[PDB]
Amino acid sequence: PISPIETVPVKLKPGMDGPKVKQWPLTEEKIKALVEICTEMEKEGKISKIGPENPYNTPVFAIKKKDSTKWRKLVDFRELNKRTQDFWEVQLGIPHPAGLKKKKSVTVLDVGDAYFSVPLDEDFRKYTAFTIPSINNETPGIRYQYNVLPQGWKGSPAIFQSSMTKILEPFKKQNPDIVIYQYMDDLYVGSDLEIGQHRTKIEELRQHLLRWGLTTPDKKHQKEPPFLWMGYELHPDKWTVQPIVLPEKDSWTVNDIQKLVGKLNWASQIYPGIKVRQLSKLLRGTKALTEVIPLTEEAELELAENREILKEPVHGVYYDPSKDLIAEIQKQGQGQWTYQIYQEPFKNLKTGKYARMRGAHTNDVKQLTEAVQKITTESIVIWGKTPKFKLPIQKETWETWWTEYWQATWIPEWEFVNTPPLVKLWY
Amino acid sequence: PISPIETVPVKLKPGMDGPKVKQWPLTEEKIKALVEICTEMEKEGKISKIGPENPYNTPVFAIKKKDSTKWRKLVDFRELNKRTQDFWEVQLGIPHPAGLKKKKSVTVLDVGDAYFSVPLDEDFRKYTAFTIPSINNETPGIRYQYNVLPQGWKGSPAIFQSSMTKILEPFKKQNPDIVIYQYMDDLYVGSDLEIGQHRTKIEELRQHLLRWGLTTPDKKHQKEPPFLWMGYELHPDKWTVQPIVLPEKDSWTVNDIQKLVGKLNWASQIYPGIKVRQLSKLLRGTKALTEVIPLTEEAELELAENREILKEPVHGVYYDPSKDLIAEIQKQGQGQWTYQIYQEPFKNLKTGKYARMRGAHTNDVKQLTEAVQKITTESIVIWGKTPKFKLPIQKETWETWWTEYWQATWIPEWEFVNTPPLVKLWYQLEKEPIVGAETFYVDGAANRETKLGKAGYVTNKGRQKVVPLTNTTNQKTELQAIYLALQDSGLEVNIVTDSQYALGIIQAQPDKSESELVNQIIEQLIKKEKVYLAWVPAHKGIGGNEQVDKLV
Ligand SMILES: Cc1cc(C)c(Nc2ccnc(Nc3ccc(C#N)cc3)n2)c(C)c1
Repeated sequence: PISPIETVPVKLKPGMDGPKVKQWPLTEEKIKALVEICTEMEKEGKISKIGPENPYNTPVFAIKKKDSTKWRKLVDFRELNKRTQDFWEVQLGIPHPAGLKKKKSVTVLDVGDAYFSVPLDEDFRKYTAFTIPSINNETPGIRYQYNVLPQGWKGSPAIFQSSMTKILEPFKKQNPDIVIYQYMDDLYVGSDLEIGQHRTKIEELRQHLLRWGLTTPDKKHQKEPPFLWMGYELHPDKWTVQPIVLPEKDSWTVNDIQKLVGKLNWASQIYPGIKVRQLSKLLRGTKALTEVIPLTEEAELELAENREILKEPVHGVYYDPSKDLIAEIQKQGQGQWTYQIYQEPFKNLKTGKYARMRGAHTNDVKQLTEAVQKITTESIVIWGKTPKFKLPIQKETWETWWTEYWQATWIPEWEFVNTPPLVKLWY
Repeated sequence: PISPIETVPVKLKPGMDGPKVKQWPLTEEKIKALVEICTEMEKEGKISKIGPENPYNTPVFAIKKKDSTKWRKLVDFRELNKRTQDFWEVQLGIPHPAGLKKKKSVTVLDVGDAYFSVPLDEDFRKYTAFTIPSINNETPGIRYQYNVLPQGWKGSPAIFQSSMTKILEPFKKQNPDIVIYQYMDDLYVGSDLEIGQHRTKIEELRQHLLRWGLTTPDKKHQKEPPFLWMGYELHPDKWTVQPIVLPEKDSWTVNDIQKLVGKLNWASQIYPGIKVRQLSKLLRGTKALTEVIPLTEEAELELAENREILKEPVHGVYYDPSKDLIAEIQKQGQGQWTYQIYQEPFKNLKTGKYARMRGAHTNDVKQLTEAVQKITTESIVIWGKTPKFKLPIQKETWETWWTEYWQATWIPEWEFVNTPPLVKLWYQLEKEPIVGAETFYVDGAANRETKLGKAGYVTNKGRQKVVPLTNTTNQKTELQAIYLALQDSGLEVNIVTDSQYALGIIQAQPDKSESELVNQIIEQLIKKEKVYLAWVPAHKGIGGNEQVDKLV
């Protein structure tokens, strides 16, 4: 390659030192993968081999990108990021278009290849360093560092902007209504025209890029369709609320009215305007449980009163961009999971549900992974920033497999919560 | 003695500068030894006479042995290392022999001397500066500087291990068979040639190294197989632990209890069945040291069994990547679980244990999983793949649970191994109230101050009861009220509690828990036919619970 530029100075946040994270042990296969990948990257001249004077270290993995035959290297730049791009979401912050979510449809295309040409400020390299492990740690790990904007590191995109908005402007011109948002390694393009036209404006764009150099290694399919008619296409205007409702019943038993009084009392932490007393007072007795019972004075007035305030969104809930996003996920069972993305308890910003097909082909884990990556994107598309998941899985387990079905270019922040009782029911 | 090896550039932490410590005493005889040492050192180029040009000195010294015939220079760079950059660590983790591939013959070459052969970054020599006083006082003494790698510098293990690795490279390629591994001052080589040829190659290895100023011997001091390493006993075809010693004492103190438990886990990697729950249950007191502890009954019985175990020598086999990796787990009893990993039905590859220390209320099926998981993590690190499991659980069981459980899991490949004990659910609560069954309106509060309380119930059928309790907590009564209903109820019961605590515990479906309360309860649940538990908001709500708390 030829030196297409003159680097840009990157200085960590003051009081901050580079990253020194541990490398997770890998599968024998995954190694061979990276090992191969890295040897090419090395010839190509992207990364270089380093010495003992480089103390730093950041995690790496091997994943299957869109299921193709060959492996893709996914570096876990989550720490170098906090340490850098946080102060690069400033100096070079990339602004988030508050209307991309309203568009009729959004396609996403991997532009990560772009960066592999802009040489990285030499005094910063040391920090990107990663190490490929060896089984049973018998052989000293191989060690490399980046000589170009590595993918995954949120400063790569932030430096490319200039170079990007240039490549795009003479398309954003003759297409002033589609909005293009760039989040790291992906490009979110949104339009309001029948999918047929969209899907074209896309390939229309996909090529603009390709003719101005950027390859969009996204040759998804042709016209030989084994059921895989899939292309990343989201529909944000349909991203609507799922008001969970109370059950309507002809015959109401003691037990039944019981749970109901429960869900409601738990509900009141999100909606304080809810009351039960009159319905509950229909429980004050010590009757059997299988026994059916009658309405009361305003009991029916309450099952309907609340049923209302509970079908209207709660006020006071705004998006503080000063805070982080917290997504909680609960397993509902039978391939069905629900989730809540918020910033303060009970003041939910958005809540959906996810679900995968029937048995014989999918496990929980794969699901969670999916639900996650799904939710994440939603979030990126609506707020321009990924949340932090409170995952209902055993830590270690997650750690072992999250990569097995992980198809995304980025990695969020997560942790593990052994707890949800009523929540499962309430949602 | 010194090589044409390229040097690793080093540096001193950000704002810092060279060490300016001093020390100037003078044992006339020592000063001779050091000046005797220094010469043979500068003459060999490992150091060099430097003169006032801001050198930053450091402490010099001399030491001697009993089987002595010489002396030893021992500088102290403590205040130097506290100024040098950080380097790429060397021992991320130690390789485990349970995952070492078999070999014909091995060999270790002493390479300690070596680090005085590898060059120090020119620009960083000026700091290794020390000064050895002469006799009295017209000269500060004779002044030197290091040219290779100081014996105690921070970045020396590093810069060495690196340099070595680069030098081995040609050899390592021109000989993929040969496995080379360097540890501290050792350089182990292992191949498949018959001793004769092996030593041909070895000597080549040697010659190779020699061209690079790193010398070695052919008949120095120590012994060969077995190779004592990291507390391991290594043989060209098998491997085992360091012979251990279970001390016998009249009075044991924490320190000895610890050091006793420590050795036991270490013997666990290959000795089958070693228990440890009891001996540690003791150490549960965290701050004594010379505080003697009474080895209780259990601990005692336990220790012995590990003796019966240990009395017998046990060795492990190596890993053949040509075959599968099988993993079998059996429950020992009180949260104790054991396992051995093999490819071959007789001799093992490795073994271990798993006891749910965490919390105080877990199920038998959950635990089986935490285990399967503990091992999966293990194999990945050691062999790079997941084993095939053989475990005492029947699908119906398992699948039932992962379906009922609120958390997500992922049990890989697994075959059922019918052999007692057996993991299985002893009971299941009903998902729908049982029609006909009497309905118990359970409750029970306690005085946080007086530790006095009560637990009663009031049924639909008009039946009541209130039992007084002394020395308890609300959670304790909130559990005794439920155990109460159970004792007085029939074979099919409906229970209502205003306690998410008691609720969830019971719900987890605990095989056990030593909390004798929960046990009596768990056992009642087992003796029942149909049970249905029901939660309800404590205060604002029903009148049955309150009706028992006005009582309380
Ligand atoms: C110390 C020691 C010596 C060597 C040569 C290795 N590396 C490897 C790499 C691949 N297979 C083996 N088998 C092996 C190692 C030592 C002995 C002995 N004695 C026998 C077999 N060792 C390690 C990890 C430790």
